[PDB]
Amino acid sequence: DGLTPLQLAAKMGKAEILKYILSREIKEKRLRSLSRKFTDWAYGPVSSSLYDLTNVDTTTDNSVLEITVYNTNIDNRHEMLTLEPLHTLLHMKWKKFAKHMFFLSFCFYFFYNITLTLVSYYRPRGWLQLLGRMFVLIWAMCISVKEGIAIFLLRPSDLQSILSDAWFHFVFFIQAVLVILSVFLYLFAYKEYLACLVLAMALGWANMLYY
Amino acid sequence: RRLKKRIFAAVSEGCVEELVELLVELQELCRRRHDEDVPDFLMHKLTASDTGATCLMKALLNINPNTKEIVRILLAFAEENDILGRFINAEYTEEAYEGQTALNIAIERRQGDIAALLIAAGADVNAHAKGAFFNPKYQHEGFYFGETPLALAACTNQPEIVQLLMEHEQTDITSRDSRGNNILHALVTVAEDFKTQNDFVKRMYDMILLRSGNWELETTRNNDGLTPLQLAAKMGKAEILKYILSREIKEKRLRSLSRKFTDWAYGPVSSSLYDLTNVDTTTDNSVLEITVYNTNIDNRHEMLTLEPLHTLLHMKWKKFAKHMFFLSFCFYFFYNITLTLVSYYRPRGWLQLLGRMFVLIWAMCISVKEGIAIFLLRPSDLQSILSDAWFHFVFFIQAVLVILSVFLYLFAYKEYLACLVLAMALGWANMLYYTRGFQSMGMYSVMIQKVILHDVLKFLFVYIVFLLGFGVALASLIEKCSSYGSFSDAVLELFKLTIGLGDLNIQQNSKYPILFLFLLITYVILTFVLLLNMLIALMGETVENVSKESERIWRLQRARTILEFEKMLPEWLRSRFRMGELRLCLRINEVKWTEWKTHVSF
Amino acid sequence: ETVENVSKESERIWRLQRARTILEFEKMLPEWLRSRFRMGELRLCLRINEVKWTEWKTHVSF
Repeated sequence: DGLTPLQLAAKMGKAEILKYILSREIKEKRLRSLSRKFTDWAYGPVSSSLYDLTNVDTTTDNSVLEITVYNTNIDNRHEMLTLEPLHTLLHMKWKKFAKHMFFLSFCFYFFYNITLTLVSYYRPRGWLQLLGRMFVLIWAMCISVKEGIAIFLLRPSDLQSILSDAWFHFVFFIQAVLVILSVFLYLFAYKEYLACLVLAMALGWANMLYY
Repeated sequence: RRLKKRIFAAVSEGCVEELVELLVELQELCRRRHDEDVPDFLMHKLTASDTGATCLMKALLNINPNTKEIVRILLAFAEENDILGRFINAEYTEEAYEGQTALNIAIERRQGDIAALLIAAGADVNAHAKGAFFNPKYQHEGFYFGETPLALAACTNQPEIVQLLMEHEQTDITSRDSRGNNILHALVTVAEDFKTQNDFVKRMYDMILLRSGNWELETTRNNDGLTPLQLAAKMGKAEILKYILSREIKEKRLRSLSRKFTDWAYGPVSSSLYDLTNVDTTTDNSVLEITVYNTNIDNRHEMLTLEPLHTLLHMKWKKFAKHMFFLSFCFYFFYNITLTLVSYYRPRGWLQLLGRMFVLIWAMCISVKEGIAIFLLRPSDLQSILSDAWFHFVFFIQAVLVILSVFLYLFAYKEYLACLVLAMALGWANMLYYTRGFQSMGMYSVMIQKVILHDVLKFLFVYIVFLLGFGVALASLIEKCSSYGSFSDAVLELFKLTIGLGDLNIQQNSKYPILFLFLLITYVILTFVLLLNMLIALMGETVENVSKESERIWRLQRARTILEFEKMLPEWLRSRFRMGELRLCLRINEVKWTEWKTHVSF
Repeated sequence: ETVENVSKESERIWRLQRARTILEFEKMLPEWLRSRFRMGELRLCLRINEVKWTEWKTHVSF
């Protein structure tokens, strides 16, 4: 299956073996390349070290951090993530860019829901609702194609039965296809568009709790 | 360029033949001189240029089990070139590790006999490792020990090296660092507030004070002006505070250092005299004031439950503070009663002025008192913690409300009734603060604060999203002419439906009544069954966490009331100190039955 | 009973949800402007530093 023993312990969830392998420190010479934790200096309680990242980073295709985060059939994932050099890697990758990207996506979804509510409320039962209706249309198209790719990538259909993050992709895709179907029914002659618009508007605020 | 790397690898390897052959090579290099200078060029070739580390320091960072001959012949090589006097006190030059000598690393690397050889060869003990690493901004950014070799040997649990240092003549014990802290402050900052199986720092502080045998170590204020007792009170160190506040030593010539003179004992009944040089509000800054107004600790009740703080708070309570608290409660009760009578029995005169003047003057007094108490609160960080930051705000808001309403009554505007009735509605919710006096009521008045700040605000921050979403989703599809008129009415109907009033009639003026009924049923299932009962379960968890514990917070609220009323008393008629001198020497007596039972039981 | 079983534990699940958010946004970043690797070679050799006060307390306490 193309797995390093480190990756196999990460797949099957073996905390003590992973702790030993991720911090392997041997002092005597001619056994130095086997070690992975070169300690630089120490002064009482403050110490500083160099860890190896041959597998424990997302630079490769399959990797230890990716396996131990996307793994679902174990129950000691926090006990495996709370140890170096996975924890500070997640922390540095958070405070480098991911906080800014999360806040950006949150502001875009907030503006999308605000314009959807204003369009679906201040309706004459034009000249300004197109300015904003195009934005709702293009961000609905973006969200549905993103959720469609993320669902079609979910091939084996077994990870849905576990709680972790299998629901919000479905609800985002359902809201996007609802607002797309409602603007199509508005462009056609049928006046049953109000139900499929108001269901999208009611779901668009229950989407926000994910943020 | 070649030799420096060779001997720096040789001192890390430990091969002594390489050491002596580069020794005689450098000796030939420094007997045939290029006529620049011998000693500083010897130091330049021996030491690194970027960091300042010596071969001695590089040997000491890389301690091998055969380093004794290495350091012996290295100091011998420094002796033959008579460079040892300005060599053994070498130090780093970078700004992070500035001034760190080889003696510090000899002490830190647990090498007692090597450190004894280092101090025997004439090292410097008055060093100050004043780098930015040694005193960082916070705790988890470095290692603080007082940048003194004696203090480092103290905090790193090396009592024989402490004994070797305090017997030496040049080691000035009370020398303060860049922070202004001596060895006792260093031990307090190192000390741990959890009673483990062993605490070396208390025995270290004990033996250091017993070896010094005089009061100048205890009395030296730091740069922030703190006794070590006050520093332990500031940082919250319970065992160190317990040892210092009851220090009892029996043998003579160590008697002035003690603070607990026991008078007599008879079985379990004992009687003692404690000292009150710092543990009283007579000074400006003080231990009791610090350990009560301290906010960033969580063992304040464990620090207050020990003598002579507890009986001092008890005596200061039952002397005057109960009477002053009851007096303030009666005045606030009369103020609220007259405010309610004035704001109720209104003709929409001849008697409401008699009482309206009293409301006006007590409103002025309360607002200027709360304004002084808020303007004294300068740094604006203590508000984020629960303790007593709210009631000053609510008292000031009620006072400015009743003042603004009587001003609007004296003017021509008739919008005064809202700003009067808000003051009247707030004046009774103010009264629950006066339920901190009893025991079975303060634990009911702090639970409102805990539940409001933890659960109800979070639940409303979630629930407002559902309310807005379903309010727009129901007010959108109502065909215009009914009941679900606009957004400012559908949310009223949904709040009535959430609290259990109103109606759920299907016959509405909509285009899709099945969809309208489905949205209403989804809202009732989402909030009436799921969310509100989940809030009830979380509030049950909060009440279970609080009611086992909050006697501590009631005692703390009462102690803050003690110190605030004592500050409110003036210096005139403060004839309520404790005891004449023997140093005020407060007298207590007590019963210790269980320790007496276990001691007589053997 | 369910809320009592969850609220003592679910900090783990919040940390796990945040870590899944990290890796999903890192997958959403393209290879272009992925100049955010860790450290030059010495094998990438990531450098950390830390404070271990309690094990230091128990070790210096003997």
